Amino acid sequence: TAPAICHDGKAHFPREGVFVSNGTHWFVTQRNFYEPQIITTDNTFVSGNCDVVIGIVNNTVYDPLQPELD
Amino acid sequence: ITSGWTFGAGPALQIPFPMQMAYRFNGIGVTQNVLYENQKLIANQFNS
Ligand SMILES: *[C@@H]1O[C@H](CO)[C@@H](O[C@@H]2O[C@H](CO)[C@@H](O)[C@H](O)[C@H]2NC(C)=O)[C@H](O)[C@H]1NC(C)=O
Ligand SMILES: *[C@@H]1O[C@H](CO)[C@@H](O[C@@H]2O[C@H](CO)[C@@H](O)[C@H](O)[C@H]2NC(C)=O)[C@H](O)[C@H]1NC(C)=O
Ligand SMILES: *[C@@H]1O[C@H](CO)[C@@H](O[C@@H]2O[C@H](CO)[C@@H](O)[C@H](O)[C@H]2NC(C)=O)[C@H](O)[C@H]1NC(C)=O
Ligand SMILES: *[C@@H]1O[C@H](CO)[C@@H](O[C@@H]2O[C@H](CO)[C@@H](O)[C@H](O)[C@H]2NC(C)=O)[C@H](O)[C@H]1NC(C)=O
Repeated sequence: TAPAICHDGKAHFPREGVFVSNGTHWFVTQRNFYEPQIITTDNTFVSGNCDVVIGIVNNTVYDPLQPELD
Repeated sequence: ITSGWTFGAGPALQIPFPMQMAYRFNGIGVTQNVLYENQKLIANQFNS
């Protein structure tokens, strides 16, 4: 696990849930039942930069807007 | 300290402590980023 994810130089925190890794990819899960979803901009919120969080990791946070606009 | 409040409802589930304290702030109305950007201050204040 990791407390936050870095994307575009910004720190992303979960709205509810924890970040988990299955060995090769990272997902967001709810805390009481294992049910992974992809980490998006609708699942998370932004606060601060990736210089203050200890243990923050690099990953991709997917924006739904751009693949709709091709 | 190692399992938070999970051992009282079943099996003890490990979770790192910094992340336990962030959950505990959420439970009182404080966002979790307030802890993670001030982790050193809260640890100094607790230890004193
Ligand atoms: C972690 O889960 C992912 C997703 O299930 C696994 O990665 C593969 O992901 C591609 C899409 O990018 C799928 O088409 C494959 O079916 C996935 N493979 C498997 C076996 O599920 C990845 O293998 C998992 N990692 C580990 C260590 O099990
Ligand atoms: C968790 O603790 C382990 C040690 O038990 C840390 O692993 C060390 O990481 C440093 C760099 O930060 C390396 O120089 C050491 O060689 C590592 N030790 C071993 C035994 O591999 C690990 O970094 C810690 N994780 C976090 C997020 O702080
Ligand atoms: C996570 O990704 C960021 C962005 O690519 C990495 O920041 C770079 O760090 C290297 C040194 O490791 C520097 O030479 C670059 O200048 C940094 N890039 C930027 C844009 O600042 C960061 O190191 C990555 N974290 C890990 C653990 O690999
Ligand atoms: C919040 O209040 C604490 C004190 O309760 C401030 O921390 C102290 O700051 C002074 C001045 O820099 C230091 O001399 C003390 O050693 C600090 N105390 C501890 C326990 O670290 C803290 O700076 C305040 N935060 C803000 C943003 O003003």
